[PDB]
Amino acid sequence: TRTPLMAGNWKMNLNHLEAIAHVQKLAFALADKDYDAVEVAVLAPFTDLRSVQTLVDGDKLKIKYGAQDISAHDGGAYTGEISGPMLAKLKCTYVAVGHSERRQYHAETDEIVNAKVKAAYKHGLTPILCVGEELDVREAGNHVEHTLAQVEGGLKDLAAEQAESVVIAYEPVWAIGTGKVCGADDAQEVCAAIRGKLAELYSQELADKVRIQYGGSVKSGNVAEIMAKPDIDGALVGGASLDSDEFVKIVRFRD
Amino acid sequence: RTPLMAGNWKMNLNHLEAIAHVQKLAFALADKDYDAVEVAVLAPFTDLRSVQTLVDGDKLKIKYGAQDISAHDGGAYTGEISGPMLAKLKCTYVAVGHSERRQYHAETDEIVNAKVKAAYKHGLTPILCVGEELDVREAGNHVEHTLAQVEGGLKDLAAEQAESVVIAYEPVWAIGTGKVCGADDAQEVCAAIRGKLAELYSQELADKVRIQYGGSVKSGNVAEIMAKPDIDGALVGGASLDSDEFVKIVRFRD
Repeated sequence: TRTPLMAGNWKMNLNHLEAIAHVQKLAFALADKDYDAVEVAVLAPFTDLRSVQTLVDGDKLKIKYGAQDISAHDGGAYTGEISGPMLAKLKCTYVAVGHSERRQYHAETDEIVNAKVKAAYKHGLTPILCVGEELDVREAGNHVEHTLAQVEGGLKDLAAEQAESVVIAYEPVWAIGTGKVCGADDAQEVCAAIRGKLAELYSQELADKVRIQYGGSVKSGNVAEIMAKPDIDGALVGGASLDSDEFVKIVRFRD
Repeated sequence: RTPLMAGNWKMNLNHLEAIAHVQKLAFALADKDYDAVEVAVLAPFTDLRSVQTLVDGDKLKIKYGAQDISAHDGGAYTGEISGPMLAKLKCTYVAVGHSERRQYHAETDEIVNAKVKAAYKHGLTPILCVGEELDVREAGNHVEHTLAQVEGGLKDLAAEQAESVVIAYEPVWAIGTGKVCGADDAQEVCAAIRGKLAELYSQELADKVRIQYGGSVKSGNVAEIMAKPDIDGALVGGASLDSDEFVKIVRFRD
């Protein structure tokens, strides 16, 4: 079965010194039994990736790191953008792509995200395809249908030999910064459908290898029921990824 | 006004190539170069720590900066980079509202104005990029549009901040059109720009603000451009990636 992946998304937090400290903290608190059973990753601000790489290389940490975004292009006249080759030279493993914040604040489209998905693979990175429906879609009872299309759009023209290693993170945008909670049954339902949609686009042999993360509000209280689910293989953690003790707990969803 | 040559790498150079660049750069430059001209490189986020350690290590006179900044000070803004982050890396500058981000990332005068304030909030110096595309130039309204871009960008910025701001004019009508922007064309705008700054603040202030040319700048054209009375530097594109041609530009007098 699938090795679960716990990715801490720092968002726009931590300077390069704080990044160094926080990752040290994590390495202090985690033990061999932790890395043996669960995959641990931190997605750090661009400006922090060099500091995290030298530390990760320096103290030989088992913690993975990745970016929070990537340019669809390989290089060139794209002011402010960070390319696949740049993230690769810093030896990032992952890159969150299509995070709900970027679909909203920066008008990222399925077409744009798909391109970023492809740029990631072209460049030896593993994309974390962030998908999810807002409130209106959930009220319409079409949530899976929308999420299932988003996964397909994001995965457009992607060969199975790449897709086999992809990560999908489901963000129930209707229920994260929201008093409405998305229970594990609700997320299991989408994450099941997602694996079901992947089966159609590819093969059940592939679909069972793809880690599907939960991207709602994940805390120590939540993490157990969510994880028990048969088609949830990890979590893309928000605010709690910034708290050393709470991230370490999540990595041990085995409360 | 100390002229400012800011090398905009755009989406180029990994962290070790970046270091090699700046090493190449410092190797080719002498004290008389920095004495007359301010030298800066605007590098990808991921290169900034590497450049800082090199510049802090070898006590270089070359400055470095970012190609973007988030309007926010921190928070749930995935993928964006904040002032405090750029501030810790000891950046000097940050480009804001570059035509590429205005085109590809729907950055508005309103979004651009917010980055300018954020830049100042955290002890960075913004380089506010302004300019018109083809239609505004053919309509003969380029100056009108560019100037609206400058006023919008600088809204609610007090004189003690704006007096250190840098403006870069990008002739967007002359990238990929086959049309050339002469030094004659650019001087006119940078002139208008300084005139607008004078209204919004004072002539005394307006005379302290460096206004760059952000069009195509080569070793061949750099002298003619700089000899214009209201151009105080260049926001260099592709040639900024070329150590030799960038060193010539910094030495535009030759």
